[PDB]
Amino acid sequence: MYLRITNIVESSFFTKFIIYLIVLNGITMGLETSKTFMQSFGVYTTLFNQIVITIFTIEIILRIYVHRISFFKDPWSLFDFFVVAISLVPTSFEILRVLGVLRLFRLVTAVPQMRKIVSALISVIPGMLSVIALMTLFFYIFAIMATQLFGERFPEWFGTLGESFYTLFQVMTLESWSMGIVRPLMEVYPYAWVFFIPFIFVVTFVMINLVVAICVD
Amino acid sequence: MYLRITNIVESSFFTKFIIYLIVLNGITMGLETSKTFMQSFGVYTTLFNQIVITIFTIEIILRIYVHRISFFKDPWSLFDFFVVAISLVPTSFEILRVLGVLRLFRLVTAVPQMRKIVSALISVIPGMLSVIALMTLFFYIFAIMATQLFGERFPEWFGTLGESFYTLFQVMTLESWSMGIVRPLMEVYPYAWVFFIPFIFVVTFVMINLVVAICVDA
Amino acid sequence: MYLRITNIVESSFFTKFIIYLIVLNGITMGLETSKTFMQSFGVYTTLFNQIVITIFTIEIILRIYVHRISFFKDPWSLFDFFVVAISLVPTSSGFEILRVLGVLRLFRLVTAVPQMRKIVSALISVIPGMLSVIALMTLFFYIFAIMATQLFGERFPEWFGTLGESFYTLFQVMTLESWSMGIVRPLMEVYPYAWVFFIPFIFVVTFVMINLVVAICVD
Amino acid sequence: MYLRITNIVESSFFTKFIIYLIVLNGITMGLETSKTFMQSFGVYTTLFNQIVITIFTIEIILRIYVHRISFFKDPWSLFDFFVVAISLVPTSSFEILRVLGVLRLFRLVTAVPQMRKIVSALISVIPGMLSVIALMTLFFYIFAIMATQLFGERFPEWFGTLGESFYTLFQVMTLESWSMGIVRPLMEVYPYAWVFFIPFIFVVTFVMINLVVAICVD
Repeated sequence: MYLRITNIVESSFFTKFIIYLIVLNGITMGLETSKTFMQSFGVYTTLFNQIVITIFTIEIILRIYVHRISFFKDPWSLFDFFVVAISLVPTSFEILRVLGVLRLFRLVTAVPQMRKIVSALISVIPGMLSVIALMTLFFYIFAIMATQLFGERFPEWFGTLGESFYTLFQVMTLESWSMGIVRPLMEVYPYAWVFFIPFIFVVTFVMINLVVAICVD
Repeated sequence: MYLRITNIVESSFFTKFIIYLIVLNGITMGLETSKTFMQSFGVYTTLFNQIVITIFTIEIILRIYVHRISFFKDPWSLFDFFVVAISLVPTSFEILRVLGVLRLFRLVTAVPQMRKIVSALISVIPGMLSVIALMTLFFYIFAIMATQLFGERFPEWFGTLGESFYTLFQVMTLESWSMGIVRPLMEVYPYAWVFFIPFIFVVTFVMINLVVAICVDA
Repeated sequence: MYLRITNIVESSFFTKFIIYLIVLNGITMGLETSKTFMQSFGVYTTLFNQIVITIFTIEIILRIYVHRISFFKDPWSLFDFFVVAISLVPTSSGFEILRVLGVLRLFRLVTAVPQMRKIVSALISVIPGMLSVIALMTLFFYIFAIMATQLFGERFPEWFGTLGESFYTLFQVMTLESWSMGIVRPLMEVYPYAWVFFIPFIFVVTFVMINLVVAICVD
Repeated sequence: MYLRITNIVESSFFTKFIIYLIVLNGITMGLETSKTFMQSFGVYTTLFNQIVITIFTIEIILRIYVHRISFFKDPWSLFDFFVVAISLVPTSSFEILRVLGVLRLFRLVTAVPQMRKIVSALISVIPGMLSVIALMTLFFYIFAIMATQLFGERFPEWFGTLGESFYTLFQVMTLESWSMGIVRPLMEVYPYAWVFFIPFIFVVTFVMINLVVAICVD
């Protein structure tokens, strides 16, 4: 019976079908948003999710036996598997349902062309780790400082290695960094800009290089 | 009578005179802006609009007879047709009068060099369709996620897949995303930062490669 | 006697000396910022300023005769010339902003200096390959600045009361600065579909902005 | 004794050990961030800091005698030297050195190699920019000067001093709340103020671009 089921999972019919449910549950998950709607046909819908999830589980279960050890070294179906397993994680923390919406990323898994444009991006990740690790330590060394400078008067923003990491990141984005965060800060600590215009130059400079680093390909 | 209009239509003056009329009315419509202007000379103007509106029909009719099928596979001319039809609709939704202003774009269509710099731009879109579509899926899988997260206390921003799409887009543009959206939210949802800091990395990450792609895809 | 003064103007030191005065006027203009400075040394200071402008007119005049028809074919010296002439114009006859643009003669630093003359000149050469684009933008702006004004100028005169205000506001949206909270979401209170206007504009104007650089790393 | 400390300094483990200890106090200082932590094992900590502060003194003294002048031509070792002396300077009587004590966590880049590199790569890009930077600085200067004696009158918070102007300009340069926050206000009082800031913005933005392509060209 082994060679029987082998024909099912990868038929032209199957993949398009899994894809189909994906776009469907994709849609279906997009409708499960409307409140007007659910009072009319809400039940009609909710079933289909488990359906897709079960099929996607069947798909995910089938995809398992035929490949055996082969299924468990691929990002995509494991993705789907999580995406399915997440989506399989029973209907009641509640985000699995939500990450169940990632099962609409199974669209990325079940559909070609998507798989490619995705993998093309990642190939760039390796050349940046040198830079990223720098950033995280860089942010961290600063997450330590901001906290023990500005946590005095500004506990919302720099009270915590957490909040300082947050607020710093926001300044990195240059979002309300001045009017929203620094000009306030400078009211209490007249010399704060010596921390931030540099933080801004530095992190501004670095981020750029990472890109030139990218345009190495 | 066939071969008559073809030399007119394909004449240097034709190209140059159509272009002439455009620049005329482009000015004219920047004038239809002043209220100061219209209660005095509204008459003189509105007419010239119906005037220009008419000639360009001839041109399009002439260019139609002259190219026949050659015209309606011409983006530049196809555009022309549409951007013409809009302005002809009678004088009273009132937005059409306004869309009547789009007619200043045939200036891109009718003038050489313009057809070209634009075509250069559009031609890049094919290398992007893959990404946009991913984004759109990404945004959607996420506007879905955000909406089935934040619409209770924050119906203004995330009440609808729409405002979520919008807000996400707004967050995407990075305009007031933290002080304005994440920090309020965090007044109520302390770990909201785990949703938006990643969406921000990803939606940003993706946008990046896309540009080196352009500079690299050449 | 012509070649006498001619050899002088083009001396290594002359070049070295004009460059010098620029930096002087550069600084002296920088201390007239402090009221402390002036209430002590308003006398001491203001006097020193007429000195340089005349000299810079002199250089400009010398550079004129020594070069004749050639001087007013020199941007830098013309710059200088105006920058000097700008800097030359009297202290009260009209509007009072002229005293200041003399500070552009501190751009004469860019004019008198060789390595600076260059880096500045390096930037400019990029322009020929882009003119194609800016003009499209400029047009693009015009076509949109027009629409917004006769759309949102009824209710939003601060931002869109005038084709001017619209250009401004459109420009602001372009930078994505407070574009949503500050402008689009407001608009949307009265005109609910405005996002259909701006998301594309934001889509398009941003797009155009991108291609223009690849063109640069192409030139 | 000359040769005794030499194998230690350039040994794999010493390198790994200093490197190791770095990760320790780094964690330790990251815990010196938590107010929570300091009252239980702060002793364990504040002490361990002198522990770390003392051990690391050995290393630099070792590396110095071992390298003598070879030490003070190593940017990387010089930093090591500089960033240590700071951590040694006492607890009283402006209090920020204590805070600067946290910079000794950058030695993780120095003692470790591929970090020494990524740093040098970024730095290497900088020289092709001095021509630019200097212009900026001059440009800013010619412009920061102009602004202060204009708007320090009605808007002294932003432009009362050549300094606040520099700050505000860089803020305008970074484009944060530059419009709603600064120019539109200015225009309520100085109707034509808008003529100054769009140019600084084009230019200073312009300059910044070349600097990238200048970089992406280098």
